Amino acid sequence: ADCYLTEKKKNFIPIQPMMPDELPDWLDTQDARTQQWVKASGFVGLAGTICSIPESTGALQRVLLGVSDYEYSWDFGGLSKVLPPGAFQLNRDDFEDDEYYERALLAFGLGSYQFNAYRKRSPYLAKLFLPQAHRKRVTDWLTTIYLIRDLINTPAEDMGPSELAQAVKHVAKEFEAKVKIIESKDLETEFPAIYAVGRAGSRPPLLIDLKWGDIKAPKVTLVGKGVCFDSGGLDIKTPGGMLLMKKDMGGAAHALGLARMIMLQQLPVRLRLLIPAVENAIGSRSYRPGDVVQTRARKTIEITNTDAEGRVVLADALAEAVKEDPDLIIDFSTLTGAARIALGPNLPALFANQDSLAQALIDASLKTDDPLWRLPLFQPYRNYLKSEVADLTNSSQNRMAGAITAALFLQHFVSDQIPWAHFDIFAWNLEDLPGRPIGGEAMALRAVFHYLEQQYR
Amino acid sequence: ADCYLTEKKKNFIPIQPMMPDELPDWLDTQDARTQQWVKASGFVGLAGTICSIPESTGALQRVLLGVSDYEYSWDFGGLSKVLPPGAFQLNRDDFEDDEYYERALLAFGLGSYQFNAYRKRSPYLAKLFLPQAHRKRVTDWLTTIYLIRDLINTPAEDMGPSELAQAVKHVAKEFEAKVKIIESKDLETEFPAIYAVGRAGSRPPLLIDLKWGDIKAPKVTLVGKGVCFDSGGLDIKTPGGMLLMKKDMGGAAHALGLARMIMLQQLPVRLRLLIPAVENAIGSRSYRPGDVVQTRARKTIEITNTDAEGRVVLADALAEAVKEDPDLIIDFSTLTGAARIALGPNLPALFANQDSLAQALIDASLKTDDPLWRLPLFQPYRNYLKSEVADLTNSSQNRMAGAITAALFLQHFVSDQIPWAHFDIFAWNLEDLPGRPIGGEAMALRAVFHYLEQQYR
Amino acid sequence: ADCYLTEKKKNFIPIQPMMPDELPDWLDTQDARTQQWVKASGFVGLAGTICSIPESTGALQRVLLGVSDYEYSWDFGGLSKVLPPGAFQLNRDDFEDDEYYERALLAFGLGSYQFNAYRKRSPYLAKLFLPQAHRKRVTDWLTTIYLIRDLINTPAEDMGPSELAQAVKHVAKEFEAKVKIIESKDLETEFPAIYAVGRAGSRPPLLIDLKWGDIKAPKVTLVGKGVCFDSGGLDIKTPGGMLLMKKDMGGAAHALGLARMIMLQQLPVRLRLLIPAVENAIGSRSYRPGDVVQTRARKTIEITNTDAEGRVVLADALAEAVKEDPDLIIDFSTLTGAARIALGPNLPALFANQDSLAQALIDASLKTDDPLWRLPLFQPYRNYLKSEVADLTNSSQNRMAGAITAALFLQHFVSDQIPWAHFDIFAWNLEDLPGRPIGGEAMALRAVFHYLEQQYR
Amino acid sequence: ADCYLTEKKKNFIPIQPMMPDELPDWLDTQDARTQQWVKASGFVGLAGTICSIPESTGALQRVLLGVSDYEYSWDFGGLSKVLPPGAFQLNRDDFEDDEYYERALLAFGLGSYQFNAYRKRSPYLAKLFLPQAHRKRVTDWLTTIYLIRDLINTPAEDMGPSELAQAVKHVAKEFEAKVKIIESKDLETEFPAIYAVGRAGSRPPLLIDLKWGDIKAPKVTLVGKGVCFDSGGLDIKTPGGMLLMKKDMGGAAHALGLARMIMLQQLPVRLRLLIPAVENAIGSRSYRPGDVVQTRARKTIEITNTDAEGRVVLADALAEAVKEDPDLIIDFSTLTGAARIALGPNLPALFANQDSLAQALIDASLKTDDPLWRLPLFQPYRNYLKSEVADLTNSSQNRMAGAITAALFLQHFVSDQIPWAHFDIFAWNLEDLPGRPIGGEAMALRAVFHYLEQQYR
Ligand SMILES: [Cl-]
Ligand SMILES: [Cl-]
Ligand SMILES: [Cl-]
Ligand SMILES: [Cl-]
Ligand SMILES: [Li+]
Ligand SMILES: [Li+]
Ligand SMILES: [Li+]
Ligand SMILES: [Li+]
Repeated sequence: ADCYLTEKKKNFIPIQPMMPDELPDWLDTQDARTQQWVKASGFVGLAGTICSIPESTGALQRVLLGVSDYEYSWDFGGLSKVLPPGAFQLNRDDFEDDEYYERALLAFGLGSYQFNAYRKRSPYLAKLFLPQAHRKRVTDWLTTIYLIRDLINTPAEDMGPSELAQAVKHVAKEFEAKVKIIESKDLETEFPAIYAVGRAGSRPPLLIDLKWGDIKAPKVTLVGKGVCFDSGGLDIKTPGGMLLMKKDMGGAAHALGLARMIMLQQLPVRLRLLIPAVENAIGSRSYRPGDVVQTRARKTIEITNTDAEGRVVLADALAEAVKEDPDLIIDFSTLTGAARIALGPNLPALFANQDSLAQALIDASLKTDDPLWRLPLFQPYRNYLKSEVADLTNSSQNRMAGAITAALFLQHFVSDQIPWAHFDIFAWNLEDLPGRPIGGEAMALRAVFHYLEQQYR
Repeated sequence: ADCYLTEKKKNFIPIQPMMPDELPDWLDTQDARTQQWVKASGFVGLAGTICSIPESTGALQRVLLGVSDYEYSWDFGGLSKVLPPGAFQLNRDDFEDDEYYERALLAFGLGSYQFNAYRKRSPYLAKLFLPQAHRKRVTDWLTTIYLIRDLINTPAEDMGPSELAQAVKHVAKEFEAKVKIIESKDLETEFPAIYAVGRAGSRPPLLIDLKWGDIKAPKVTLVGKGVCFDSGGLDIKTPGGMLLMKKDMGGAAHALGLARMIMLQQLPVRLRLLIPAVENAIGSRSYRPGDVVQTRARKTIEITNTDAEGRVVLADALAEAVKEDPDLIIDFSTLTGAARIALGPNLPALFANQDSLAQALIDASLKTDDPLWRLPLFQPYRNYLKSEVADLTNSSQNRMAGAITAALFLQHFVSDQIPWAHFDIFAWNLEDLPGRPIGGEAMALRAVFHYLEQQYR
Repeated sequence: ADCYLTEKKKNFIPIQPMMPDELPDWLDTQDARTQQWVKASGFVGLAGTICSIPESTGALQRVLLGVSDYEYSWDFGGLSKVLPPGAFQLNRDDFEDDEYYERALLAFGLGSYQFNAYRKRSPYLAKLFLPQAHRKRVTDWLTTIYLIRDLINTPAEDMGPSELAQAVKHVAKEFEAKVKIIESKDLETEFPAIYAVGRAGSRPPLLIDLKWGDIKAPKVTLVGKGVCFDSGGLDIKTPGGMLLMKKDMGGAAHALGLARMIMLQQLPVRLRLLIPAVENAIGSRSYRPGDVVQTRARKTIEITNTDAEGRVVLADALAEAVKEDPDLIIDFSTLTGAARIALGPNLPALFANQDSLAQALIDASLKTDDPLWRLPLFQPYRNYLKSEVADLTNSSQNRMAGAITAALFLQHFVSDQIPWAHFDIFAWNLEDLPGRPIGGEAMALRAVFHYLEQQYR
Repeated sequence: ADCYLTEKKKNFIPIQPMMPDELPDWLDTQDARTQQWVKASGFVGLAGTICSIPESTGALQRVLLGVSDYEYSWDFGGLSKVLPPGAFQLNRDDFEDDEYYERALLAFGLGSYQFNAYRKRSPYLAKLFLPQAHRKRVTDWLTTIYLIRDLINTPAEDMGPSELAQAVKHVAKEFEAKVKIIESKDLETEFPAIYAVGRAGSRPPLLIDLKWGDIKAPKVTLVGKGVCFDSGGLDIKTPGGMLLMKKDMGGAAHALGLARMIMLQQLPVRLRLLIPAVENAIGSRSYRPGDVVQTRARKTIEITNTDAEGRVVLADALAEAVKEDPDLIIDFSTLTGAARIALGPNLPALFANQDSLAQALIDASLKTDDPLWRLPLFQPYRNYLKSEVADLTNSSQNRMAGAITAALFLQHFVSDQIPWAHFDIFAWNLEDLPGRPIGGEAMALRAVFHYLEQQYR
């Protein structure tokens, strides 16, 4: 949180949003030198551009930031990369509501992110004042998003199942949450599907199970796909397909981040977090096409694609989650394969077995401007998962309906009587955009958290 | 054998074959109600269709089965899937000879097959009377074909080299045949080519060697390719190519099934069964392109395709078989690669080093309606197996003549003075056809067994 | 060296080079029978053809060899394959200079090469007299080239890191050079990049470090890529691409061969030879796309292609070489991928960080007729190696400039103040050409050695 | 040329290059306000960054431009995209020599380029003063480079053979050069290879032949590949491979641009420009693999790749050029296929049949900082062009040595006695770099022109 300043002072440099239509009238309120400079600079209010205005001394008086709209917020994410050095401040009066003011404060922080575990990088020299009224909420979100980005960005070699388990225990200690790690023989017996997928890796598979909160409160259970590296297994990926696969544990990072926000904000729920943590490797012990994998739910799965492993490990975590008849289950899973990204990289897919839940999450998406889109649990496609040998296959007969297929698979492990939402996310920025550096990224969480606050407070 | 009834009774429901041309005259011999019903039902004798005819009580009086011809037999294979519940019987008088009657009885049983090791399935409710005169032969064949289907259908995870060895020992116990298992260090020294192919798998390679019969009788030696799973090795298969690879031990299943029939029927031969049992895996210990593998025959093989492994392991089994100067050697091997299936999936390829043997097997094929087709050991193509480093390569320079190439490779290990037949089989039903459920399948065996009975009785 | 004779005699059969233009005048100097025979034979001096001329007894009098030019030399390489049996001799007077005479003597020997470790081969029956004045130089070169060919030709199974280390120790003993082998834990700590690449193989990685010569002499350090087998790693090669990969240690063979010539000829230098020896394997422990590998130079490398492993292991050897501030560093590395072979298979690429060195090597290439061609360390392409996570990536963003990219990568590990030459070589004959049998081959060494003799004597 | 100002005035805004090391001392010479502003802005001299400094009025006083070095020049190319509106000027005293001053002036203009034939674009608002002493040279180059960029950027539909011929005639009129267009039946008879390649297109093929200059002066003949669109023909390209193929006439654009500079600068030569202009299309009339194409040189070419068409059409233009025994022939051809771009996209390949010519062009490259690199006409690779049917094939047997192969093909049409240089160029900017907008680009020309001025003045 060193991109922010917390001691209030009367000498910070103001940053003011501006749109083209308001610039002429605003200039009329400024002195001669300011009017000449803004005109001489060529600044006209284009989104993402800035105009650094000098004092008569030559020091910086103010920075104008062109915005797409006064309620967009992400334009503020680009500030660290363009701002001159200094201590800056935003003005509450420049925003329609405290909510947009808080989003701008957070966007600034998100755009200041640099993953520096493997190379030295010069930190940005612009810092922003964070008012006490918004400090906890902005800090809680920034630190949680930074954690998600860090976990996804860490190379698989340094972020295997053990390291993921350690990260969960680190988060748990801050809130005295309890963590159980299911490994080796107990995993092999109790969670056979997690074991089958991860048994070929040099780093053994495990299940992370965290609990927190009042035992009398409604049970909210979060599940996240922790495939630390996905080679595809014997159905090996192409090089282009394998290049970003350190991110196939993005669902686990999201589930852990959401858990962290719930604990930071002390939501009145009984929280449980389940993360199957494995590597989908190629080697002498690899599970094979045609193999039948047993499950904790006592269903048999015929493996028709070793690279559709995420849903297989999630099936066991879900079977465990449902035993408690929780009030809500939410899972986060990363998408793999160019064709399965039906909604593109920046729009998480939502599946839900109950319409009220789906609609409430859609409403939350709009309120938070954290996009998501519902896809269907289209029942006729269950036929694509038909097996002549086992209860079902893990992948479909065709290259169509990939996303729906995975979600329908998981639905076999969750009763229609338990409210359940499944998120398919990309968890990565392919391009450098304001507030969104190339690499791991958090998505859907603000929407989900908003929903939880509305539902449980 | 629970699809059959063995206590003869006077109240079974008759099943009668019928062709369109005979239906009008047959109807003239029936009562009014029967004539009205057959006409009202729309049954006209189309192959595979049935007409269930009621008694005046509403119980079932008879079932007509449309047949392609009165000597085709496989139409009877579709009965379990369409018959109403009950105890049925065929009539010997409806067939030209006891041979067609027996084939119909067997086809019924073959179509009643359900592989249920991994899912619960409701058994068929129609059963057929099996007359005492045909009981042993039909049972012997049904149980042997079921065994072949079961072994092929079992996922590789549950059917590795050890499990295959156990299956052989189970069959051996019934006839007090002797079984030797060559493993680990002795295999590494004595059968280096079997070891090289299988050394990368987590389940180690072995050679199964079964013997039965009078030591004074003619030696018939059966050899079967037991590649429990074929990933292709470092020359990895495509996903479509690897999907059915649990079946790459189909040759071993066939050789074991043929051995079982020989023992059940007490053919007067000295039987030996040799099965190299391995997994062709990808891992740290995988044999590589360019590696030179030593053989039991003391020939060197340069590996030019790690996915042409079946012939490499068979070479050692054949080198062992020839040492005894047997009267006959027959090998069964499964085909891999869409392009190598020159005769399609339902027509086994036969290669033989002696013309009399090939012609006799062709004759047996026609007598049993168990199709096979001869392909040539075309000597000029030996040049395709030329190596600059070793005695020969294991695969050819081009993508043509795949089948011939494998057979010519094996011929280097078998003297022209020892009668030898090599069968390339697909061992799988891609589609659900009457009497032939999707999955593992037996082929060529009835023809081969007929030949053996004619030759050795 | 059994293709040569060392006891001088007056009854050897002369082999005489001939071009079409000189044949008519030469024939005029011969007897009637010789003139009739040469005309009757159809010999006209075409390059590579011969005319065996009889004595009146029917024994062989002389052999004419058609040559492309009197200074080409390689036509002599085809002699062992066409010569009748016997003891032959060349005539010094048939050559412009002793240099061409010596090249012809050597070419004869090079064309007599047969790799017979895995199959029996009949040796050639023609032998050539080697005069005492040229015996040491021709023998030194022939034995060194044979060694290079043998190491490259040996299948990877019989030429892993340990076997390569043993070969180096065998060469060292002859000259009492010292050899250190860096393995296991010390390698893991001190040469982490060599370890990361080779850790997945069943045969562990190591670094071979040989030293010889007067400690007061100029330091010449040779570095060679010893990838004993390259599967490509998780970014697995195609079968066609993996077929010749036993040759991916060709750079190590070249560096060892050059070291051997330096020691045989007692060049007044302080020689050091560094060979990273590893297998780039696929298995449970394989390094992955996205992994960040530490280096001896303390730079971080983001792995964007597991099949660009040679430069990664070389980086550690180079970082070690530079610590001594040597007078010269020369590395040899084999090319992988059809598209990276910009200069084709028979023209080694030279990169050098100092223009004088590059020009001197180019001059040496022309003097020795051992072809090489300079490619550029084009600095703007360093941008292709940009990483968002580490100091640099190991491979570029596109499929262009492959060779330049590898060389620029290595340049990050070598100061511009240390003269350094990097050779990208194919190290293999795809076709059987005179003096150049299919399989491993030595290239660039005569040019490099000539340069060293000119520079250090 | 509207990015430049030509009336000298005393009120232009100075643009001054600056490096980090000189900034502290420079600041010491400035007033208080300027020192405060430069420090407050965060400008430290990083290449490509600017610092707009205000006057006390708020108008712009000066712009500092960070440069990679004082002799690099391309940093000036980025100015139009970052400069505020205004009339600017450079200072001659800020450069080591008039040559670097002139390059900076030109780079500014090159970075102001916008291709607007198909969309409206706002022009840049910064203009630069162009001093009279450098006006002609800078204008001549800018207009010529703009022409090259425009021709390459024009979609193939609007830049077919006819449009290319029209562009040549437009350039010719300005200098009263003569132009002959060889079409239809005369082309079919006289230039059969140009006709064979282009006959399938809906826009017929032609040969453009321009002449200019004193008939007594040395003959310099320029040849350019005018493949207006390359589909690959029956050997059809992949979509990625065909996407930029409107640029396959880049060689023609280069040859025309070089011709234009020669005429603008009145070089004392007899200039001839030959451009085969065709579309390589797929349709009913497409030339085929295996077809033998006749040539103007009376050699036969067996077509082994319809997508190696550029060299086929160039062969006829070259055969025509050589008939006059010119003093020099220079051809420009665009590269096609990711693997053939051995030197990457930004480094043109030079081939030359005479060493003095190649060395002189290399020297010119260094003097002008217009990069090029020599590749070899490696004679042993002529064997790759062997045909069993015709005199030679148009493409090689392998996927290696692509560039060398094309150049060796062309060499069959040009005597070693005629000095000849062949340039393989990419002619496109894949990325937006300072002074180099995405799309068509000129390369190698400044080097070639420098050589011509040195050789012929
Ligand atoms: Cl990660
Ligand atoms: Cl099986
Ligand atoms: Cl080798
Ligand atoms: Cl164009
Ligand atoms: Li995955
Ligand atoms: Li196989
Ligand atoms: Li390699
Ligand atoms: Li082209």
